[PDB]
Amino acid sequence: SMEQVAMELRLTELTRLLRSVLDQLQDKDPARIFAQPVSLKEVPDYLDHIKHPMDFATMRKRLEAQGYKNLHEFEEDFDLIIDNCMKYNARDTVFYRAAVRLRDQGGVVLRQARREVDSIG
Repeated sequence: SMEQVAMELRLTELTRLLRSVLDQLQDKDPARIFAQPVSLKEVPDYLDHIKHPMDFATMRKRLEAQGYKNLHEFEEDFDLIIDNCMKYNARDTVFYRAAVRLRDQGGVVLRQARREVDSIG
């Protein structure tokens, strides 16, 4: 139908906007701490601690498959990155501190993304 096409074009444009958001968030992780999944070879008990692991490569795969239907879903995944890290790692670690900086710097990006998503529809 023409409606399904129109819906598909909306999703494609949302995907375009979320790709730009993702790139901007990932720039706030210059140490690449959050770039890839926590390795289960290196942290064999990780899944005993963290039930829903997340990282930027995993988000990117979902994004390029047009797997985010709205900004809320995308934000959920970004928040898992931060929140997983802040539980697994202690406050006095470079990992925890990286997550805090990512959260703080990403807030600004996500604030305007919400306005853009609502604005453009």
